[PDB]
Amino acid sequence: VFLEPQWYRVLEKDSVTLKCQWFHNESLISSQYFIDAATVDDSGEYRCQTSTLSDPVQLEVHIGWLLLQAPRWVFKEEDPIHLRCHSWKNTALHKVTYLQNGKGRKYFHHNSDFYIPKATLKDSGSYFCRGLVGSKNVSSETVQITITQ
Amino acid sequence: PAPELLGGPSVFLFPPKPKDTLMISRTPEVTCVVVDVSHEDPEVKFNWYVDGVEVHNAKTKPREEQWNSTYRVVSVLTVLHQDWLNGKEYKCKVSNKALPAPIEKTISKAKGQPREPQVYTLPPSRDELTKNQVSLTCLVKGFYPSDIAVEWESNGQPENNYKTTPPVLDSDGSFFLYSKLTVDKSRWQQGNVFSCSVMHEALHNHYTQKSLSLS
Amino acid sequence: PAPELLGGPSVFLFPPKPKDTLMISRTPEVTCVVVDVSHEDPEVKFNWYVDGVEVHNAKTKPREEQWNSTYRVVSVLTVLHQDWLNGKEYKCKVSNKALPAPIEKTISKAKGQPREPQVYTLPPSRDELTKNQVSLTCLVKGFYPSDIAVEWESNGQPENNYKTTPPVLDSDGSFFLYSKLTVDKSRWQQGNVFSCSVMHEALHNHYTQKSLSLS
Ligand SMILES: *[C@@H]1O[C@H](CO[C@@H]2O[C@@H](C)[C@@H](O)[C@@H](O)[C@@H]2O)[C@@H](O[C@@H]2O[C@H](CO)[C@@H](O[C@@H]3O[C@H](CO[C@H]4O[C@H](CO)[C@@H](O)[C@H](O)[C@@H]4O[C@@H]4O[C@H](CO)[C@@H](O[C@@H]5O[C@H](CO)[C@H](O)[C@H](O)[C@H]5O)[C@H](O)[C@H]4NC(C)=O)[C@@H](O)[C@H](O[C@H]4O[C@H](CO)[C@@H](O)[C@H](O)[C@@H]4O[C@@H]4O[C@H](CO)[C@@H](O)[C@H](O)[C@H]4NC(C)=O)[C@@H]3O)[C@H](O)[C@H]2NC(C)=O)[C@H](O)[C@H]1NC(C)=O
Ligand SMILES: *[C@@H]1O[C@H](CO[C@@H]2O[C@@H](C)[C@@H](O)[C@@H](O)[C@@H]2O)[C@@H](O[C@@H]2O[C@H](CO)[C@@H](O[C@@H]3O[C@H](CO[C@H]4O[C@H](CO)[C@@H](O)[C@H](O)[C@@H]4O[C@@H]4O[C@H](CO)[C@@H](O[C@@H]5O[C@H](CO)[C@H](O)[C@H](O)[C@H]5O)[C@H](O)[C@H]4NC(C)=O)[C@@H](O)[C@H](O[C@H]4O[C@H](CO)[C@@H](O)[C@H](O)[C@@H]4O[C@@H]4O[C@H](CO)[C@@H](O)[C@H](O)[C@H]4NC(C)=O)[C@@H]3O)[C@H](O)[C@H]2NC(C)=O)[C@H](O)[C@H]1NC(C)=O
Ligand SMILES: *[C@@H]1O[C@H](CO)[C@@H](O[C@@H]2O[C@H](CO)[C@@H](O[C@@H]3O[C@H](CO)[C@@H](O)[C@H](O[C@H]4O[C@H](CO)[C@@H](O)[C@H](O)[C@@H]4O[C@@H]4O[C@H](CO)[C@@H](O)[C@H](O)[C@H]4NC(C)=O)[C@@H]3O)[C@H](O)[C@H]2NC(C)=O)[C@H](O)[C@H]1NC(C)=O
Ligand SMILES: *[C@@H]1O[C@H](CO)[C@@H](O)[C@H](O)[C@H]1NC(C)=O
Ligand SMILES: [Cl-]
Repeated sequence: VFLEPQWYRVLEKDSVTLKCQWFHNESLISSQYFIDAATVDDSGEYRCQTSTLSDPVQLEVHIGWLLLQAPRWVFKEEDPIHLRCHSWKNTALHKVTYLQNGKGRKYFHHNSDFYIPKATLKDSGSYFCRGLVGSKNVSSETVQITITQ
Repeated sequence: PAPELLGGPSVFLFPPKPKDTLMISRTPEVTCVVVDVSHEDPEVKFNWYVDGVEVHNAKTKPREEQWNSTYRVVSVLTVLHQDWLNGKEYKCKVSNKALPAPIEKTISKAKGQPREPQVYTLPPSRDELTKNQVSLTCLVKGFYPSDIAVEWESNGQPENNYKTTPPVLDSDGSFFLYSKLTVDKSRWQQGNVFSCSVMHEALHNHYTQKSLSLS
Repeated sequence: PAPELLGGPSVFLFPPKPKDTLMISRTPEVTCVVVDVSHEDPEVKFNWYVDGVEVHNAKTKPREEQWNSTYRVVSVLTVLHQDWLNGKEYKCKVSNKALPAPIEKTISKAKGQPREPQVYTLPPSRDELTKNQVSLTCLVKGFYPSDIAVEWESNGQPENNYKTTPPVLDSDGSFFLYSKLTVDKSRWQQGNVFSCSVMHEALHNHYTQKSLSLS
């Protein structure tokens, strides 16, 4: 039940690799798993077996220019928050802003991950990213982050 | 050489011409234009919607090579005069293999209380009468929306030697413009009547005329 | 023709106001604005060249934090009225660590033979005298380049409620425009005088005015 890369929210045409300790939406597979070029149909619930039957792990495939990836959306105070502003086909993204509650928070000339090393209650809000693919202004959807103790 | 086109094509959706929406004999068109179409993924698929309902009457134009090695690719939907003036939204949905999803674009007539244009003709200044041509002026003001058409005639024939300013936002939120017809002075001195013709939804029969001559 | 740039700061270079270049009581400025400066490389360097010859004396403002968490930095080069009119080029060279190579932007007065505006004031149309307010019109035509300033005055003070159209290209390659002054009808009939003032490089003392009143 391990995703490589870790991102559970992915985009169409993203490569995913899946590690075991398969059932797709509770159903059998082709092989005993590499998703070369994801589609919306590859979303849903995933479980593992060869050992016991594993817990349920969700893979959301999205459609868009940009997707705000993270390892989760609920964090403890002082935990590190890693955001990736992922572009479709890893198309070069420039003048990237990460926003919180409608205000630009961090700006980058070239696409870069926005790693907050030490979370606080001030970091609670809705986030999205945006940027330029060539001359085209594109934004990802929002995601709610909430910070607890 | 070729450009990179990283973001794929872009859509520009244009309205009908004011005069085409307002005269029943003419045919108003919404025009969806797609630019930055690459040579490698040149196909564009169009879906057209009127207030969300799909319509199939659109015309597909041959794609046009531009002087930067992209295609300009266009679809033209004729529309019903009354629908456009009643504020129906026209949606152009554009699909291309270089996009992650369809681009959708919408257009309707500007919203807000239509206001009737007031039309006023103004003879040349006395200081212009020394010149060989004179300027006859048509002031059109107090109108909303800005969509409007202005033309000149004399004695049942069109007068085409004119120029019209774009509409300008006035301080009460209405629009005004001026149109200037340039005529040979002899023609004005002879007592010929010139006429300013204005078309706008808020006018009666979408039409009005004011006239101007030597007094 | 030019291979497109990546991300980094961007530069916008702005000319002086026309009215500032023409009246010697005013001080005309060329303004060089750098946006999308990151916090990681916030240091920005302005070199300023007139026709090729570097100048100093440019007054650089301190970087201001923008709501989108980028820095914006402005440099303001004061310009000599006659240098602008004779058409000398002004060059902003912006240097910064995020830029692979410095960005250069150049501006100057539009080129071409200057042409003197003719100015004619036009009273309200007879049909308009029905209304509570009325329109005094100032027609300005035959000017080049399009750089111009137009104002309405009365009893030495600037009139409030007037709008001026953008410059329109007439068929001879010159420009015209119209300016509309709106006044209460009382003031017109009571017989006050209103002046339309025009500042353009090709007028004697870069100035002319034309009066307008009932008679
Ligand atoms: C590669 O090249 C191509 C081709 O380029 C060209 O060819 C070479 C030789 C060059 O000389 C080049 O300069 C030529 O243009 C490039 O293609 C261009 O790409 C740019 C974008 O990068 C497009 O720019 C947009 O233009 C819009 C206006 O377009 C019209 O006007 C221009 C002239 O000003 C014409 O050239 C255009 O063709 C358009 O003309 C109109 O066309 C309609 C359809 O034919 C006509 O309507 C129809 O008329 C017919 C009769 O013919 C019937 O009667 C029908 O009934 C009727 O439908 C219409 O009459 C005609 N008008 C004319 C001729 O005047 C701009 O509106 C737009 O600006 C908006 O978007 C910008 C975002 O990029 C933004 O910056 C602006 O702020 C603005 O944003 C909008 O603002 C308004 C309020 O102001 C808001 O309402 C909106 O919300 C807001 N946002 C929006 C909409 O997002 C663009 O500037 C350009 O049009 C396009 N050219 C062509 C020919 O299509 C290509 O980019 C190049 N690529 C590369 C990588 O280099
Ligand atoms: C982060 O935020 C910043 C700024 O934040 C802003 O504030 C917040 C709260 C929001 O409101 C936000 O939206 C605001 O922007 C963002 O910074 C902006 O970045 C964009 C680019 O991405 C810039 O857009 C360009 O704007 C030009 C016009 O700018 C003027 O007008 C706008 C309003 O339309 C104003 O907002 C600006 O401040 C500029 O205003 C002028 O300022 C001058 C300098 O002060 C004034 O002149 C001086 O006046 C004084 C008196 O006060 C003296 O008299 C001096 O003598 C005199 O010099 C002037 O009066 C004033 N004008 C006013 C008030 O109207 C556009 O020209 C430009 O478009 C060109 O370039 C585009 C390429 O990107 C291209 O696509 C266009 O087609 C167009 O093409 C060019 O055309 C020109 C000439 O026609 C030619 O040179 C070229 O052929 C051609 N191509 C070129 C040059 O490549 C853009 O639209 C925007 O200006 C900038 N804002 C500010 C405030 O700096 C930033 O983007 C954000 N970052 C991120 C990552 O999100
Ligand atoms: C494992 O389980 C998960 C979770 O349940 C599944 O995820 C679901 O997958 C669906 C498709 O595979 C998703 O559907 C998509 O999302 C839209 C939801 O808003 C939906 O509207 C779309 O559905 C299409 O099919 C319908 C016909 O039954 C249509 O009503 C709809 O419009 C779409 O069809 C197209 O419509 C246009 C209209 O213009 C036509 O022109 C086209 O011809 C139509 N067909 C095509 C092919 O384009 C949309 O596809 C669903 O949302 C998603 N749910 C979630 C929560 O993610 C996994 O798929 C599942 N995996 C497996 C292997 O079973
Ligand atoms: C993109 O669009 C938004 C929404 O209006 C705007 O604020 C932003 O500055 C634009 N450009 C970039 C590079 O984000
Ligand atoms: Cl400006």
